[PDB]
Amino acid sequence: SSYQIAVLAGDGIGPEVMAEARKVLKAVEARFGLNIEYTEYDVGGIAIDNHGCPLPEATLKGCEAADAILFGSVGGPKWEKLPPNEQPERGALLPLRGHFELFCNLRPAKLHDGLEHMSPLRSDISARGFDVLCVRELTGGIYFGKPKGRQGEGESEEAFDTMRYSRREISRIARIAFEAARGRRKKVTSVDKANVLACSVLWRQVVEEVAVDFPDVELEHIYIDNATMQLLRRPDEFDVMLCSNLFGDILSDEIAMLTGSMGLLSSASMNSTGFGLFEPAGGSAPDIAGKGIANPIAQILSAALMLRHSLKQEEAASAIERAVTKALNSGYLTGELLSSDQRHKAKTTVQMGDFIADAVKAGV
Amino acid sequence: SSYQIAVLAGDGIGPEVMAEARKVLKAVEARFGLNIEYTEYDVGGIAIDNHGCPLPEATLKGCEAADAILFGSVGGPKWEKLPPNEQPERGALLPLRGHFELFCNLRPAKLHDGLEHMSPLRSDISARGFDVLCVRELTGGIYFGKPKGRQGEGESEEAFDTMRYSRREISRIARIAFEAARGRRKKVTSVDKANVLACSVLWRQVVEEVAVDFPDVELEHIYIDNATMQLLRRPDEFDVMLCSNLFGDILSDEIAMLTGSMGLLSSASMNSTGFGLFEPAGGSAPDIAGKGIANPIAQILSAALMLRHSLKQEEAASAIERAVTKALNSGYLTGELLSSDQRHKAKTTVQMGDFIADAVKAGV
Ligand SMILES: CC(C)[C@H](C(=O)O)[C@@H](O)C(=O)O
Ligand SMILES: CC(C)[C@H](C(=O)O)[C@@H](O)C(=O)O
Ligand SMILES: [Ca+2]
Ligand SMILES: [Ca+2]
Ligand SMILES: [Cl-]
Ligand SMILES: [Cl-]
Repeated sequence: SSYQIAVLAGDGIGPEVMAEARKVLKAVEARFGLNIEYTEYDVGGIAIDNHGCPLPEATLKGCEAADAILFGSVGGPKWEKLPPNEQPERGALLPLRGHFELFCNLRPAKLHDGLEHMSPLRSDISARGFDVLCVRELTGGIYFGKPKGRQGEGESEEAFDTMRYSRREISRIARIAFEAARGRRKKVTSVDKANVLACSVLWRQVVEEVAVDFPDVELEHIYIDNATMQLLRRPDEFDVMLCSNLFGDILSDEIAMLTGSMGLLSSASMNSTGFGLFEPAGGSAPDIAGKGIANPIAQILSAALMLRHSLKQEEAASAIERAVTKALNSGYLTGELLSSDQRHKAKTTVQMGDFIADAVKAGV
Repeated sequence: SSYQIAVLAGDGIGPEVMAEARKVLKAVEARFGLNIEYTEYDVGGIAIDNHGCPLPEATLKGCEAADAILFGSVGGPKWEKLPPNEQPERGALLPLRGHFELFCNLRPAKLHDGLEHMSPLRSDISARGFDVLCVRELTGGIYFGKPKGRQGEGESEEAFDTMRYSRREISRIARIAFEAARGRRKKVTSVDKANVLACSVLWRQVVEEVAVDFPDVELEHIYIDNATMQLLRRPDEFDVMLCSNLFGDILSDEIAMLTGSMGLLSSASMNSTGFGLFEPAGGSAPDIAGKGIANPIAQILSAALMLRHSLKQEEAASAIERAVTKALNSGYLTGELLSSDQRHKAKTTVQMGDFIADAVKAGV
């Protein structure tokens, strides 16, 4: 009836950009007639400080009661001193994905008109633009495969991780990729290492089995090392890229960096009911936190992805997207999007949130 | 006494660039007084055509009798139609590495003075230059780990690959990295995914144990997804990067692409006796083969790495390196290194080989 959203702002700039996303959602709630209730829970570094662990039981139970999780960012210097297997990022994210079976990660990345110059690519490559959606399988492969651990002592002590995938796991994430490519430029590029990995031989086989249901979509396969190179030369020739868990982690981040604009990038991680966790692509930026400098666009577009995919409110989702476009093309830019001779034109976190919420209210 | 080299030219441009490397080696043999004998063996696509498999027994036995393998390139359209697990590249390279225990791969990559413009990076990043040596562990981890295979049928059919590393395996490749960083800029960046993988937790632990023998070398650790991004922003801040097998495959290729000059790049894969296989970093380029267009520099620098690391002939190795530098700075460039208004200034494969061999003879 009423929608229930668990709000997990986390660490660093999380809370200050989350405030702007809630301001924009308030404008959307009024314009479209939606009744949404929000509960806040601690997660990450702040949860370690307040509760002794990065994902408290009360937080986990709170997400169980919600229709979606609007997530900020976790991690920072303070806890970067604990062993990597106890740090807040992995400690919050891996159990949330496992617990809610969030097998599908979508990370849309594009070069926005007029910001091509921020990409680290040579200017004649970035002038061509790109628009790539990465679909990454998030609950299988080597992240959760067993056995995992270590045995032995001294020189012969060894550690082991198992990459495992079943046909059922590959076909469900491949179907999402093909369905997405239909709505875009009808091309899926599947990324694997089938010259070495048994998992990748199965991957490429099952992706070709799925392809028969999508005769209008072009399928190509590429090895992961070749993909990491080709994205530097012709990123405009990719449309949907479909990846297993580890290869998707690497490639989605490489493509995010090639935009030069990580403050604009959001991520959705969903299960088959469309419950999901929506978060900015970038990190907690603890050096700028509490200064009003942080770009809230990524957190605001996370809330748009959440309205579309979890709450099936397409019109509300696109109203936010258009309000963001209006900001970007009316010169409302934060400091990290400006060449530093432009730096004095930078808008603060709050001016961005006010502008975008006002544009939604105004009927954009 | 006499050195014995197995020559495995392979497919595509392999034979035409190998001819130039042998022409340059002939000049080195005369200038330094070295007696080297060469035997040629088929490998790759040509071996499939002549012998029915990509690594014939006679070839394998021939490499056993040699002091090093000078290797060209394998693979091409003709065989790209066989299953990926039967194609010539994996079919020649994985058993050669396993058989001879070639655990250490070195791939030096640098932006050469005056060719910065060919990099796909933005011009203000490539102007700063970079010079990164990738040390990749080549016989452990997920490439050769067991169990590997598949079980089950239908939707529940699954495939599995095991990533495994022992302390002994990590410490031997880490020692090479630290020893190399001493001779360069005294920094090792180790690349892992210790927030997820048991193998990476062990990796980072053992690398820190090795570090105690090298108090003058700075060590930092970085996650693989972060490394793939940071190489796009500050590649000048890395010196030696130390990687496990799969992460090294991805990162060494990303760095090769960032030079924009893969025709200049070579690779050494060695065991603890210093037997090795030396090859160009790039592929068989079957579209330009037999035209005299291909850049033989990578194959000539492979022969220099082979003289240095396998034959311990440092002076002969550096004479080749300097002859290459002389070519690059005397305008002897092949077509792929020229902006296509310059295209008519391109030298052919043979003019390059003649120039470099003549420079070695002249006492460069
Ligand atoms: C924190 C880490 C486990 C995580 C991952 O590897 O999935 C992060 O890199 C990401 O991409 O969301
Ligand atoms: C052909 C393939 C097995 C090989 C690898 O993955 O090592 C190649 O990509 C390389 O980098 O030499
Ligand atoms: Ca990542
Ligand atoms: Ca490779
Ligand atoms: Cl995986
Ligand atoms: Cl590995």
